[PDB]
Amino acid sequence: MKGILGVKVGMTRIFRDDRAVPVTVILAGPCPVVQRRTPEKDGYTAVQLGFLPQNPKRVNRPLKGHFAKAGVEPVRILREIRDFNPEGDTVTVEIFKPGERVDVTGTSKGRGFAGVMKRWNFAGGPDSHGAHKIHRHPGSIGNRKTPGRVYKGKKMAGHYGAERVTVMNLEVVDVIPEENLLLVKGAVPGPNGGLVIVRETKKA
Amino acid sequence: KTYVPKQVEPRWVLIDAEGKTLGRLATKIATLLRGKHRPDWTPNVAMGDFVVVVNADKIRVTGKKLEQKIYTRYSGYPGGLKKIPLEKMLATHPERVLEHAVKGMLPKGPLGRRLFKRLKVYAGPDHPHQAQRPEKL
Amino acid sequence: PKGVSVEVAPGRVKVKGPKGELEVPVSPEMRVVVEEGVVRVERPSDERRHKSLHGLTRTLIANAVKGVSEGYSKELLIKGIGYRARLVGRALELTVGFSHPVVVEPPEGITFEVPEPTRVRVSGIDKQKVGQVAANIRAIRKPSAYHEKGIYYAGEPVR
RNA sequence: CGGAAGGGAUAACCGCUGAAAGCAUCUAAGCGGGAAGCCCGCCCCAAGAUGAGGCCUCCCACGGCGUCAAGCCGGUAAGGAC
RNA sequence: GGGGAGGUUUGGCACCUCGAUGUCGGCUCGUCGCAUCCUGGGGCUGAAGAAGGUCCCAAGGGUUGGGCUGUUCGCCCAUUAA
RNA sequence: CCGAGCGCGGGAACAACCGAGACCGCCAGCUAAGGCCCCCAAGUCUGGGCUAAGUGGUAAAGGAUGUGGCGCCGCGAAGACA
Ligand SMILES: [Mg+2]
Ligand SMILES: [Mg+2]
Ligand SMILES: [Mg+2]
Ligand SMILES: [Mg+2]
Ligand SMILES: [Mg+2]
Ligand SMILES: [Mg+2]
Ligand SMILES: [Mg+2]
Ligand SMILES: [Mg+2]
Ligand SMILES: [Mg+2]
Ligand SMILES: [Mg+2]
Ligand SMILES: [Mg+2]
Ligand SMILES: [Mg+2]
Ligand SMILES: [Mg+2]
Ligand SMILES: [Mg+2]
Ligand SMILES: [Mg+2]
Ligand SMILES: [Mg+2]
Ligand SMILES: [Mg+2]
Ligand SMILES: [Mg+2]
Ligand SMILES: [Mg+2]
Ligand SMILES: [Mg+2]
Ligand SMILES: [Mg+2]
Ligand SMILES: [Mg+2]
Ligand SMILES: [Mg+2]
Ligand SMILES: [Mg+2]
Ligand SMILES: [Mg+2]
Ligand SMILES: [Mg+2]
Ligand SMILES: [Mg+2]
Ligand SMILES: [Mg+2]
Ligand SMILES: [Mg+2]
Ligand SMILES: [Mg+2]
Ligand SMILES: [Mg+2]
Ligand SMILES: [Mg+2]
Ligand SMILES: [Mg+2]
Ligand SMILES: [Mg+2]
Ligand SMILES: [Mg+2]
Ligand SMILES: [Mg+2]
Ligand SMILES: [Mg+2]
Ligand SMILES: [Mg+2]
Ligand SMILES: [Mg+2]
Ligand SMILES: [Mg+2]
Ligand SMILES: [Mg+2]
Ligand SMILES: [Mg+2]
Ligand SMILES: [Mg+2]
Ligand SMILES: [Mg+2]
Ligand SMILES: [Mg+2]
Ligand SMILES: [Mg+2]
Ligand SMILES: [Mg+2]
Ligand SMILES: [Mg+2]
Ligand SMILES: [Mg+2]
Ligand SMILES: [Mg+2]
Ligand SMILES: [Mg+2]
Ligand SMILES: [Mg+2]
Ligand SMILES: [Mg+2]
Ligand SMILES: [Mg+2]
Ligand SMILES: [Mg+2]
Ligand SMILES: [Mg+2]
Ligand SMILES: [Mg+2]
Ligand SMILES: [Mg+2]
Ligand SMILES: [Mg+2]
Ligand SMILES: [Mg+2]
Ligand SMILES: [Mg+2]
Ligand SMILES: [Mg+2]
Ligand SMILES: [Mg+2]
Ligand SMILES: [Mg+2]
Ligand SMILES: [Mg+2]
Ligand SMILES: [Mg+2]
Ligand SMILES: [Mg+2]
Repeated sequence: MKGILGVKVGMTRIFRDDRAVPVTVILAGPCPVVQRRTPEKDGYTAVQLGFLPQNPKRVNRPLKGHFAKAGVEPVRILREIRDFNPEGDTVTVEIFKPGERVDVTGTSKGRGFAGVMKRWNFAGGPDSHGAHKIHRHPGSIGNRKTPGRVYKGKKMAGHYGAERVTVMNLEVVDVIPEENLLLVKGAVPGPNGGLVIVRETKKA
Repeated sequence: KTYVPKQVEPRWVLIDAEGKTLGRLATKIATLLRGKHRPDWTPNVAMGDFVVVVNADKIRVTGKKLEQKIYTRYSGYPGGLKKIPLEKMLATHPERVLEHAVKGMLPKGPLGRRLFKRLKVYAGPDHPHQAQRPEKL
Repeated sequence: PKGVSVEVAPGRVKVKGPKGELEVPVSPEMRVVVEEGVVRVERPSDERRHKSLHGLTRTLIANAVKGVSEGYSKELLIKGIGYRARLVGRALELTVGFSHPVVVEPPEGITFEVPEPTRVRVSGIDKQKVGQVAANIRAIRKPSAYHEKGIYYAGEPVR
C-alpha cells in the first residue's frame, strides 16, 4: 500500500509508440512524513504526509508544536494514507514505476443546486405536445394512500458536485522525478490546482 | 401518608454469565436495574443497583436459537430490513445479544432508558475495577 | 481391540499406536471403560436417544484402534483412453480430458500412491480422511454413464 | 475508469465417516464440497454513535463578589469571529 | 373424481366516503412480490455430443427499437442473453 | 347484549366475547373474568406425564421407519429377524 498527495496540474496527451494517449499531469511534490499511526498509540496503522510549503505566517497556530516533534518544515496540508508505513524520511513519486495502476481521489467540481435532469440525469417531460410547464420536472414522486409518503433517499434535485470522488485503476503512464510529476490516464476528479491523493489500486 | 426515600446510593453488582440461560438471566438483571427488590421501591426515581456482567460471550440458550433466532433491524430506506442471526451476533459483537434482551425488558419511557445506562456488559471479564463489585448469583 | 494405548478424558478418548495419535471425541453422557485386552462401552439408559449414541461410539473407537493398527487405504481405477496419472513428489497429478492437468494437495497426515497410471492407492491412518479424500479424487471426474471413462472405486460400471 | 478478485457462511444438491435398526442410510454426534444470491471485501456518508469515541500539538490558576451549593461580574491566554 | 393456496379477472354484499375519495390510455418517476423471462447452481431425462424437455434453488442485476389501433390487450417487422 | 352501559376489569389495541349494572368520599379488606419469568400486580409454586417442531405462535384432502403409550395375532434357544 503506497500513497502520496498532489495537485491536478492539468492534462494533455502524449504518444506511446504509434498511438496517442490522453494523460493527466499530477504534481505529487515531496511529502515529508509527519506522524505515524500505530496499533499501540492510535489503534491502526497509517502515515500522515505533509505537502506544500507554508509560510510561518499562517502557522501562528500551535501547528508548530506538531511540526517540532517531527522537525519538519511547516506544510500547507496533511492527510493520512491508511496502512502504509514508509521508512522514516520522505515519500515521493519514486514509489510509482510506470505501468503501475493507481486509485486517485479528488473533490469533484461543484455543480451547485442542480436540477434532477443534470444531477440524476432524469428524462423530464416533452419540449412539445402540451404540458409546457414541466419540461425539466421529475414528474411523479410517489403512489397514493399507501404507502402515502416518499421513500428515503428518493432522487430529487439539490446541491451536487464538490464531493469526495475516487476513480480507480488508472494507469501510471509516466513519472518525472526531476519535477515530482506523475502522468496518468487523464480522467481524474476535481479541477486543476486541486489537492488530490494517489494510491495503489485494488485490481491486485 | 406513605414513605418516600431520599437520595439513595448506587449499589453496584457483578454478575457472571457462563452457562446462564440468556432470557432467564436477563430477567434477574432487569429486576435489579429497577428497585423492585429494595423495599423503598419508587417507580419514578430510578435507584436500582448498577449491574456489571462479564463473559457474556458464553451465554447458554436452548433450542436451535443460534441459527433459528434472528435479530431484525430496520433502516429508513427501502429494503432496509436486516436479518442477523444469533450465531453471527456472538461471533461478532457478543455483548450485544445480552443487551437486546434486558433493554427489551425495561420500561419504555425516559427513565427506562436511563436504567439501560446503568448496565455494563462485557465479554471478558476484566471489566474496569472501579469500586464495588459484590459478585452475585 | 489389541494394539491399544487408549486413554479416557472428560469427553474425548485418545488412541495411540504404531501409526500415530488420534483424539476421537465421543459423547460425554457415555461410559467408555477400559478392560485390558479390549475397550468396552456402556450406555446409561435404554432410551431411544442413547441407543443411537452407543453404537456410534462403539464404532468410532473401534476404527480409531484398527486405524493405528493396520491402517486404512482406498483404491482408485482410471478408465478411459487419455486418462492417466503419476505422482509428483508428495502430491498427485492426474489428467482426464481437462485442458488443465489436475494437481492435488496431499492433506495433513495422508499419503497416496500410484503403482500404475490406472491404479491409485490412498493410504492413511484417519479413516475419515481416507473416505473423504478418496471421493474428492473421484469427484475430479466422475464416471461417464455413457461410456467407461473417468475415476472409479472398484464397483460395477454405470453401464 | 467501474460491475470485480478474493475471504467467510449457506440454498437446491453431491458426499465421507455413522448408529438407532448384526445389513442399509449424507445425520441422529461429527465433517467436506456447493450459487449472478447471503456476510465481508470496493466506493460514498458518517461520534446528536446524548453509548457525543481516538491521536498529535498549544494555552493555563482569581483579577472582584458569593464563607457552605454550583455559580456570578469585568480584564485576558492558546485561539476564533467581525 | 377429490383437497387447497392466492386476492391480478368477472361477479355477490352495500360497510367508510354523495356539505365531492377526478374516471381509461400514455408520459415521468419508480418501489415491492416471486408463482423466474434472462443470467448463476442443481435433480431427472426416452441426457452420445451440441441442443432441449421437466422439477428444484435463486431476485443480485437485466428485461430493445419500430408498424397498426385512444387503446389496455393483441397481431406484425427487425433484433435479443431475455 | 350494544342501542341508551364508546362508564369500570379481562381480551395487546377493539359498541355488542368473558366478568360486572358506576349516588358521593377513603394512601382500608375479599373477590370476579383473566392472570401470577421481565415491560406488569401476583408462584421462575408442588407432584405425574407428553412435545423437539418455535410446534405452541392460529389451514385441508392426502403422504412418512417422528416419538411415547395400551391391545391382538404370529415366529423363537427343538436356534428365528438381518
Ligand atoms: Mg428532452
Ligand atoms: Mg393545455
Ligand atoms: Mg397551468
Ligand atoms: Mg403509511
Ligand atoms: Mg402516513
Ligand atoms: Mg489551468
Ligand atoms: Mg423456523
Ligand atoms: Mg411521561
Ligand atoms: Mg407520556
Ligand atoms: Mg466471492
Ligand atoms: Mg480475501
Ligand atoms: Mg444447500
Ligand atoms: Mg454409508
Ligand atoms: Mg450431525
Ligand atoms: Mg447435523
Ligand atoms: Mg465453502
Ligand atoms: Mg460469492
Ligand atoms: Mg458477476
Ligand atoms: Mg467478516
Ligand atoms: Mg461482519
Ligand atoms: Mg462530507
Ligand atoms: Mg469520511
Ligand atoms: Mg465529537
Ligand atoms: Mg469525524
Ligand atoms: Mg472528539
Ligand atoms: Mg489524546
Ligand atoms: Mg497563580
Ligand atoms: Mg497569584
Ligand atoms: Mg374445494
Ligand atoms: Mg382485491
Ligand atoms: Mg370483488
Ligand atoms: Mg353503504
Ligand atoms: Mg343491511
Ligand atoms: Mg369534507
Ligand atoms: Mg376535497
Ligand atoms: Mg385517469
Ligand atoms: Mg390511469
Ligand atoms: Mg439453470
Ligand atoms: Mg448436454
Ligand atoms: Mg443426442
Ligand atoms: Mg438417443
Ligand atoms: Mg439424438
Ligand atoms: Mg456448445
Ligand atoms: Mg427438497
Ligand atoms: Mg423459488
Ligand atoms: Mg416491442
Ligand atoms: Mg421475427
Ligand atoms: Mg440470441
Ligand atoms: Mg428464444
Ligand atoms: Mg339511535
Ligand atoms: Mg341494558
Ligand atoms: Mg372507542
Ligand atoms: Mg371493554
Ligand atoms: Mg401490552
Ligand atoms: Mg372490543
Ligand atoms: Mg376500550
Ligand atoms: Mg363494552
Ligand atoms: Mg366463564
Ligand atoms: Mg399476566
Ligand atoms: Mg396447518
Ligand atoms: Mg382446517
Ligand atoms: Mg395444523
Ligand atoms: Mg392432518
Ligand atoms: Mg411419499
Ligand atoms: Mg409362522
Ligand atoms: Mg425344550
Ligand atoms: Mg428389517
